[PDB]
Amino acid sequence: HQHGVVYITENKNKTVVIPCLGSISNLNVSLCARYPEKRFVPDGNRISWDSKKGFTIPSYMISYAGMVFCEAKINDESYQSIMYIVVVVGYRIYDVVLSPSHGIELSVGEKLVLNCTARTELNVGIDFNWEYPHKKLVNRSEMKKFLSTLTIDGVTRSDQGLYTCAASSGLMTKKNSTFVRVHEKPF
Amino acid sequence: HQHGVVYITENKNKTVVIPCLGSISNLNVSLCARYPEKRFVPDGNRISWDSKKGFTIPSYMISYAGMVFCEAKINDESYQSIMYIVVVVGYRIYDVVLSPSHGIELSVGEKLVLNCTARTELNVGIDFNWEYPHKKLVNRSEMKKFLSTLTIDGVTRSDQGLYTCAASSGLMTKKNSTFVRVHEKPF
Amino acid sequence: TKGWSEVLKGSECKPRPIVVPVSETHPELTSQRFNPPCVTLMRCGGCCNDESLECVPTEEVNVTMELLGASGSGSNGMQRLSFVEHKKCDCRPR
Amino acid sequence: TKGWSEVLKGSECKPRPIVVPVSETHPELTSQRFNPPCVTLMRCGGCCNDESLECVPTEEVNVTMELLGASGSGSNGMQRLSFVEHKKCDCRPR
Repeated sequence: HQHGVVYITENKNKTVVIPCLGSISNLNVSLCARYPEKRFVPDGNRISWDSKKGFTIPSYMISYAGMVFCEAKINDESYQSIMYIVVVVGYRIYDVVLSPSHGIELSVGEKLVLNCTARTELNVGIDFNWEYPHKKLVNRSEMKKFLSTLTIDGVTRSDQGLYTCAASSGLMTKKNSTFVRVHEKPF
Repeated sequence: HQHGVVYITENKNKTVVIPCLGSISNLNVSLCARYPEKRFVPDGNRISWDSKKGFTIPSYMISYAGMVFCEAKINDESYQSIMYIVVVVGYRIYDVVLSPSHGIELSVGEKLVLNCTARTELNVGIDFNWEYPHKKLVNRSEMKKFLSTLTIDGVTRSDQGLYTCAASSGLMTKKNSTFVRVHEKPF
Repeated sequence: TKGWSEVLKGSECKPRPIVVPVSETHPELTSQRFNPPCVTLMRCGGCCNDESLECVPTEEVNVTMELLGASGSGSNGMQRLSFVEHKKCDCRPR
Repeated sequence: TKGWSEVLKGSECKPRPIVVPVSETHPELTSQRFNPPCVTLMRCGGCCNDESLECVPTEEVNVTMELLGASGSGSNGMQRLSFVEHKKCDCRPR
């Protein structure tokens, strides 16, 4: 058959619900997780199941498992749901900053290397998007760090201008630019 | 049964001899090595066997193997020697030196930490032996490095004197000492 | 207590399975977040009697594995990724 | 091409065998030179879905192994050495 998805929030302890839907009000349902294998059960307090909502459980309890699935045994037969894949994801970007931060004076022929750095929570993925006037790009403690490097090898005088770097967590975005003036070789 | 030993010299390419002794002049003998498994054969040139000397082979050919053993098959039966354990060992000490190298003036109550460093070839084992006037010791690129650290926590004025460090490869030894003067707390 | 013949065998320079972060092998995919974040690959490993020697692949290959890449609060898709595995290892100089 | 259910299983935080230099575990024995210079030990390994989590032993043990220690151009003797092995692993926070 198929598989499903269940998203773990940036905030564990918050409850997640697996859409294991039923039809028998009193259905005694469990939830297996992997890997490694564990099985959970409602406790009335935090863990539950609802014919029309499904298995509800604190995301911190299954955050580790790549997959989970409801299960129930009635009569001589046990059946269980489709595999629900756990997706643990974050979206916060603390700050975007590049080096050099301040002003920049250069001259024709020189090389330039600008470093953009993302400071995010954990479980974060970052997409790097730049903005500027033959240019090469490359992408690579309770925090996560990301960095992109732009290089121009033999700058012309028309590389003078604003250089904005943008980092995206997927729902949050942050910029931080610098101006780059260029002149002719001195004397 | 038992096992034997065959020592690989500091100088590979030099030939080593495994004391697999025979009685049949024309005995066709081989040599298995592990791990991983390989089997060698005389080639008249470099690799040979002698009823009264045994298997001779360039140490660079078996340096990797933890063990080796002669082997021979006559009639319906093959027999082979006892396990000979390969021991790859070095003995050269380049230089012995400590930090600080120069003179040392201190005062009572102060702590002192002296670092002794051995620079040797590879496959070398080092034994550290000191010499000096409540003192703690601790032991730990085509070269090998070893270091010993002596610490006195609250030096008295009677810790003044010569401090010699000796490193031993097992057949070579090298010293390198420094004098440590101590005075009373200034003013 | 494991004997020496045991130990010796168990240490031989051969293809051992090892755990690698996908992030290490595929670092250019920053935007993505993988499930599982690490995979097991056969790589040369173990030691050589001579510490002038070194355990090195003599025969590599590429393998393909299925990985769930979720993209920062956007989408999620099964991704086939290529990894390098070591088929043969050997004790070589440095 | 290894499937995802395969991959996922193969990555689970569990006791994996790994190669360790004896020099790393027993660094105080400088004078000695061991054959083999490395040994295989079961240690926690693999990954957790949440990268706020961590794969850690929950049940260690000690094991004894036979090693040939040769001493710089002096003597050679079989040496029984104690190592730490991981019997149970688990995904825990940081």
